[PDB]
Amino acid sequence: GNFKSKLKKAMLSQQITKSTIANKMRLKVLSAREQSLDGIFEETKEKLSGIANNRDEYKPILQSLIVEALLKLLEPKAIVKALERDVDLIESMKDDIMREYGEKAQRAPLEEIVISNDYLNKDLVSGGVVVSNASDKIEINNTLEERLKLLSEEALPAIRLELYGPSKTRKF
Amino acid sequence: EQGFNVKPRLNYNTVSGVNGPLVILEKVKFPRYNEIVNLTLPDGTVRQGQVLEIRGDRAIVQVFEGTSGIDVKKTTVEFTGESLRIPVSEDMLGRIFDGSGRPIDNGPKVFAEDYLDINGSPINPYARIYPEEMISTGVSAIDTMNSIARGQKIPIFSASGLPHNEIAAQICRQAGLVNFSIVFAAMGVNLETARFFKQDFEENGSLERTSLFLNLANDPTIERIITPRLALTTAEYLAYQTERHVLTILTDMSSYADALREVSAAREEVPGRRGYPGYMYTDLSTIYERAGRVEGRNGSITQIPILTMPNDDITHPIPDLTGYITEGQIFVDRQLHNKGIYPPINVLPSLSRLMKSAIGEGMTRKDHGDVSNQLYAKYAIGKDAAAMKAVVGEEALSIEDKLSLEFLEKFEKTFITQGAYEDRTVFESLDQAWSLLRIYPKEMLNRISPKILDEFY
Amino acid sequence: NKKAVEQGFNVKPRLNYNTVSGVNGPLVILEKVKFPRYNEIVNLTLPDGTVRQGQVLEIRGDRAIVQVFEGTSGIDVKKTTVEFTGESLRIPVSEDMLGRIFDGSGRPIDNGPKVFAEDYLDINGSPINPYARIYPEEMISTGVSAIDTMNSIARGQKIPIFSASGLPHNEIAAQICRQAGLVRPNFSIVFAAMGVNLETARFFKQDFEENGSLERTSLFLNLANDPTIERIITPRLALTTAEYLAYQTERHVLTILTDMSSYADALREVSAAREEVPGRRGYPGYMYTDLSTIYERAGRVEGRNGSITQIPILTMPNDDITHPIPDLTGYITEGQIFVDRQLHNKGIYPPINVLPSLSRLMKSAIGEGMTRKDHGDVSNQLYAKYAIGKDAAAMKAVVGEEALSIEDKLSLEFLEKFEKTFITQGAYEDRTVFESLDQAWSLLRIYPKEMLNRISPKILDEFY
Amino acid sequence: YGAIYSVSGPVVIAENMIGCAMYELVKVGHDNLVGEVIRIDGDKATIQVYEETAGLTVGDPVLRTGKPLSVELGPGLMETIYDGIQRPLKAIKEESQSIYIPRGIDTPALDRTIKWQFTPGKFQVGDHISGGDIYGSVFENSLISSHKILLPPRSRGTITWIAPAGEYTLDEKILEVEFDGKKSDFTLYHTWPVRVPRPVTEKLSADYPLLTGQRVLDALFPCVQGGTTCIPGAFGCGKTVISQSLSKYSNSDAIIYVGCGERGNEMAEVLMEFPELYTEMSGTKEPIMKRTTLVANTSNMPVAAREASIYTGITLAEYFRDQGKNVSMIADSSSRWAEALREISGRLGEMPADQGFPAYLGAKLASFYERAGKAVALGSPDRTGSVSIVAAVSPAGGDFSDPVTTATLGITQVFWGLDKKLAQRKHFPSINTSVSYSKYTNVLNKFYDSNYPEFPVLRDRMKEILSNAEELEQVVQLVGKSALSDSDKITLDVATLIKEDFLQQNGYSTYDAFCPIWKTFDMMRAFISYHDEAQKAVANGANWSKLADSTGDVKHAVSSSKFFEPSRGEKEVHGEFEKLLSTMQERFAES
Amino acid sequence: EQKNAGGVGELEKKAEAGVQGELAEIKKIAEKKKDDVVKILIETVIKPSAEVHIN
Ligand SMILES: Nc1ncnc2c1ncn2[C@@H]1O[C@H](COP(=O)(O)OP(=O)(O)O)[C@@H](O)[C@H]1O
Ligand SMILES: [Mg+2]
Repeated sequence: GNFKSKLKKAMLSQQITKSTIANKMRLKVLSAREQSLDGIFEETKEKLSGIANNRDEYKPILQSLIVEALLKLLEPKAIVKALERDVDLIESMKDDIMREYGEKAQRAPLEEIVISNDYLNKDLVSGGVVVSNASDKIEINNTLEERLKLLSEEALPAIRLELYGPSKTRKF
Repeated sequence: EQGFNVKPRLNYNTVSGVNGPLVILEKVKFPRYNEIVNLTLPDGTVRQGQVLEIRGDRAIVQVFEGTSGIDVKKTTVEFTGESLRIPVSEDMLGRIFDGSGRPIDNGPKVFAEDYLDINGSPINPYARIYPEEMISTGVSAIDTMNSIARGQKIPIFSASGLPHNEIAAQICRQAGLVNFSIVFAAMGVNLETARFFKQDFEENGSLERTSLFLNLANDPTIERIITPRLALTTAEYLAYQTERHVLTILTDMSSYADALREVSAAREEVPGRRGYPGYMYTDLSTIYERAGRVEGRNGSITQIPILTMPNDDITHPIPDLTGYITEGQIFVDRQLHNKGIYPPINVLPSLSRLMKSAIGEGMTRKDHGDVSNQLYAKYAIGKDAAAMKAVVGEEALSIEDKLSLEFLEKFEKTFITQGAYEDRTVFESLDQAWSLLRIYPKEMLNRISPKILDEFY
Repeated sequence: NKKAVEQGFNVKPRLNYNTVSGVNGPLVILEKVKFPRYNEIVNLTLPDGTVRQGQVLEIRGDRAIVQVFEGTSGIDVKKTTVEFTGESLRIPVSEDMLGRIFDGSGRPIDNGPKVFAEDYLDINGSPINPYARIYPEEMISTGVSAIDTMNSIARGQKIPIFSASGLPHNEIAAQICRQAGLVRPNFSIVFAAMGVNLETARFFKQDFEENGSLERTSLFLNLANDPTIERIITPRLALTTAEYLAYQTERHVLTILTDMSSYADALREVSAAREEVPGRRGYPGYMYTDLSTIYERAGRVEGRNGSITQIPILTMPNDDITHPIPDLTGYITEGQIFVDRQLHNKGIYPPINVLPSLSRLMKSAIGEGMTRKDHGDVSNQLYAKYAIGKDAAAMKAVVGEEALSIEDKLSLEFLEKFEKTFITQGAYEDRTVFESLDQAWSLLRIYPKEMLNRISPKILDEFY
Repeated sequence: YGAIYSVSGPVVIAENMIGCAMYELVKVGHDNLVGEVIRIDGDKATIQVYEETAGLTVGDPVLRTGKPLSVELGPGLMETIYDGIQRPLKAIKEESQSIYIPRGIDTPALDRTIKWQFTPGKFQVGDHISGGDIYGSVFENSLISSHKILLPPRSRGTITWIAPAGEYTLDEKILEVEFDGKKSDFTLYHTWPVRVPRPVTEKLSADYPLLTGQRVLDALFPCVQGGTTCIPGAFGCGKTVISQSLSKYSNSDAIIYVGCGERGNEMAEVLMEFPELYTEMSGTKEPIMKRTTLVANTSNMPVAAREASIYTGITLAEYFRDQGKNVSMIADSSSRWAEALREISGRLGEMPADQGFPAYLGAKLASFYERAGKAVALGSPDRTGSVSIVAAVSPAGGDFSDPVTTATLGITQVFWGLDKKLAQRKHFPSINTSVSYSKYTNVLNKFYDSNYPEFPVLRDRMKEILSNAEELEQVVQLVGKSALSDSDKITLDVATLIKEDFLQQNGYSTYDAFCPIWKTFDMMRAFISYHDEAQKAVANGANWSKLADSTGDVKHAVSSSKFFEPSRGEKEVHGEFEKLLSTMQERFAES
Repeated sequence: EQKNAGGVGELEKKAEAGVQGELAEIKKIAEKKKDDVVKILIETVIKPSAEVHIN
């Protein structure tokens, strides 16, 4: 009985040795796609920083990001937190932003749009803004890095459909 | 081409209350019910949460990872704006995930094929197929006496200390028709049980087609609410959108319902029996009713929710309501386990609502249903006569009662008793059952039809 | 010398609050309080001039919920003036207490003067440091065979008496007090009556007078007609007096807490008055904590020659030990003495059932030096053979006497000669531990040497 | 610094306290009572103060410490007694010169005056060091030698400076780590939050048995080193003496004796007895107290501190597991921990759930028992410690239907059910063989095949004998013993012999204080061989009454096998048992 | 049986040989579709989505 149990144990330990080798090789393939995926977002982050450095096509983008965050807050006052580079642009387009919020929200225009003395991290944030509550409680991290993170979380099935063909074993 | 859309989320930092497992916000802008939020602790670690209730501005959020360490001033709650969507894929099979769906197998985050809501959508009853395809579980007490049809929500009722884990692992190992994908959902089980299930699947070669959602006793307790829904939406994906045959093995649904009671008790709601939420029937129905076959699909979800009766009591709310929703049960008996019978399945409280459809008339064999009825009748007579002989002595027991006592002994000892790794085909189990029934004279066998009795005795 | 009394010469004026916001049950919700203490005992003055003491149980912002011991009947919101003392309930303790009779609230009902306080100690006390404890290893020869040979009381033990309504629990505890003495060479009893009737209180007082103990006993009588809320503080006052006497004056104090069933009943009534957890059988979920704060005040401490021995007399509501009061008391205390109705109706005195009884301090205080070397083995063998006798009696009642084996017949004979000779004593017959051990060895000599499987071979060879 | 708003028993709602985290520790009152935040309702922060609450006024300050309840780990605890919040009771007594626990006393958890002999580890300057790595060892006492000084978990980096060999106290720096340019200074100790379990590399399936010393516990229902255990029973059943007899005579390299809701006299007995007891481990007779630290929370101490005592004890056990010692933590009453939780919940006003126990009681018990387990320590060098949690549940009324008992049975693997019927009549240990079980029976087959191959077969035979006798006695109590066959007579007689000699083990007698595994195995061999010889001789045709009358000598020799002193040694005792079997076969052959 | 159990390293190398086949396809697909995926991601990130809540 001990020999039979040892044979069964050796037979059972034989399958595990093949199973562990199979799982490790299958996870290497899965981690290859995630490594290829991260290369896309790493290349996308570099391209996003290029859009911020244009300073000519960034102003239409930068104004849109504030209005997009302002329309979500839906309050007459806000505290825009932008990079130290963008403060001049924000102060230049404050009036246009207030008018756009007044027009896009079908409500009286923004009362005031304060630019916080505190600034975003230069290295961490490629561009964008972080529009916050008048009390600085409710904030919208509308930065380009945060938007890219949200896109990487959301559009992952679409990215898979773009890179690879539709799954062969997915009937419906 | 949907999904390519960015919607910035509202960080709040307006937490107003932490009452046990719940977190209350105070100034949410248009709060959405059953919404997922991402709490950012003062330490920097992120805990997910689900909006349980909403007021004009408040939003009671239940944190899945627990509320320990949640400050009121430096805790920021970010509203994702959508109910919990698990990223499912065909490559999700073969991986191990935490209670919240986060992989714990030292592998990459699952490369999403689609984002499926945990609650799913209620299948149209007109779109369901009646499950009439029996599964040969290898166990005699199940293949013969309470048959499981491919697409049945048949739980395992076992008290603490009983080998329900061993029985369910045996069923998973040997569950062919008279290959299955397994979606195992650990909820509050100990590391010993989790290691047992994982190692058994690895030894039997099931990891290639098993997705374990392990939520151990060490893991937080509010994640027991979320684990079975993730496992069942994974099973629904694999079985309806990829046309596989899935065997969902939710374990410790008693632990899940205890997590429900803890969540309900923090909300000061009107309680049910033993303090459980009044809507526990609804939650258990939402979880159990995610099993069966649909018309257009060639796939199935076989559900075997292991369930721990707190004190070996069927009348307890968890086993009661589950009996109500599920369609059967496999009652594991502490008395049988103490007697040493494996599997210690007590066939009297055990039941299978789909036996009458999946058994007999050419599906398995002409004698299956009659033999099962006769076995149940004789086992009940044996139990009653053994009680009568213990109370009022052996004189009260008649010849039929003595025969029933002998049959019960030879039935528990030789028919129910079956060591693990022993595959008893339904035909072999029926032959053994007939050998057990030949103890009785042909006349005394009551429920057996005359034709079957003449053809088989 | 003693600088503690130096701070005594200080006057602390007390705020008189007329702001009784509301009254409900035993509680008064009193608002506009200036920094309420959590456990201050207030002197509540009724409109009729009556003064009832009460202690705050909960304190919100400028709001204190006072529970009054005498009860809230007659309390008014316009006229009742509440005078916050600013300190917890402190009992004036002195060596002059020994020989006096006190009410449930600590006031003297002995028709004598108020206690000339030597110190004021909080009745709730403080937990004794477990490192400061000394394990009680000094056996007390109470003169009762069932309590000295089968069980054994060491000096700082907590050893209650579990009994029912009609059993002679008072008589047995009175026998222990009048016979208690160190086995290998006096106790200053402190008696706490909670909810007992006048007959029981007079019985205990007259027994102390007869035995000559009243010169060294303090009686805290809370009769059945006394307020129920102060049955909570009566054992606290008695045990604070005992703690003072023992640990400071270096005395050995017996503490008799009669009707801890009544104490637990008052506790349950107070808990149910509030919206508190029902525990089991309605008793509060913290009843273990309260009964422990009562019981665990007994014992011996390191560096001090005093000790406290507790014998809480407990009335079992339905003669079952699974009731919450007996169960929690058995969990907390270091044993129990079980007075049995099945033996009282049989006519045995003391009607102590040995099987349910227990003394957790028998291992220590039983040995070759503290007592005779055979004590532990003899006690274990007597327990085993008594249980065999009970089983043989049941089997005889079932299947007649003939079916019993030789061992069963011997065990029935031992059961008869044990209940009728060993357990049974006179009300004033005190048996030395060696006398009771000789009787026990006779009862074991009923058996052959082979069947005495509990006794160690050396003990059996040297004593059989 | 907040202010107290509401006080009701052990809970204290404190106002003007914005910024308090969950389960953080606050110093409530002027005496700095240790507390823990349970709820944060706006600026209010409900606090469970771990000390006596009487005397707290509205408006008293409440300092926010900023850290959770942190047990202070390091050299020093070995032979100490703690107060649930890890306040050394000896130091408290010496500092206060009283017999009581002062309110708000702030004595250090680990004595700082003591100088420790630190010997540097394999790690040198420049070597990357991670959490749990042993960068040095200190000699604590003769029994716990080379108390490995572990780097705190969650701390990593390169060693900028490591102190050389010498004598250091706990305040002195021992090692300096630079991580991300920020130098971190490390000493002999480090604090770890009790709520968060100490990390390990990988928990393992426990295979080596925890030798309790009790015959029934070792044989019938064994427990492995690293397995959760449970001892339910009424009062007087023996669940405290089993715990003490397991903390004295087990093979565990260390003991964490935790008393929650227990008598102070019990812990005083431990203090008086353990120094006088000695263990043969480490190659010398060192006192037991040199390897057991105590977390004493007497039943009259503050209610809220019982959870703190449980968590402090389990974190000490996890720390010694991380050092690599097969520790076994012994909670005196998880039942009283549950009662403390129920009291706190009821004071909070939470929903009663079952019997008043809060609905999270099962989850907390499951987490605490999941803290156990044999595990490879987090850092290098490789080592495999264990924490064998053996907690004595104390169900109310002696009924195993209590919610705490049911949850503990769900989470644990060994169930040492105590029967009060056997607790009476001095049948100790009072283990109820019918309901008790051990799920480590199968996993111990490797150890048994290695050391005592026939041991599982013998325990199966003993279980069969006991179950058969239970059934036969249930029959006999109703239908008399006359109708039984001779085989049934033998079964009942040998099972009475087993219950009265083998299973019952007096824990205070010299011979049966510690019955080791080899003596237990030999005793099982003797009893099973006696049963088999009686069965065979009666099957040959001998009348059982005359056979018993003849072989009473052999029966009494078997019944006297208890008295063989284990102090005589493994060889001498085995020689006495070998002659017993030879003297048994000859007597049965003669008759 | 132990002698027959030998060869795990050879089995691991054989399994890695099959994995190396799919990695080349993964890299080729990534290199081919990187431009398109990055262009879509950039357009989506910088695209304006100014809109108030429906309620
Ligand atoms: N194995 C044993 N050997 C000797 N005496 C025992 C044993 N078990 C219990 N006892 C006796 O029972 C008494 C109470 O047991 P204890 O440890 O207090 O159990 P519990 O804590 O459950 O009440 C002890 O004082 C001891 O004298
Ligand atoms: Mg105890």
